Amino acid sequence: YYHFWHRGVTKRSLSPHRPRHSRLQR
Repeated sequence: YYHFWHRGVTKRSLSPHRPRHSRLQR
């Protein structure tokens, strides 16, 4: 998969977001 470059990496791009659900998203 190539989309993992931006998608699978979105984890670090989203980190700095609503820490509310971030616990279930991480």
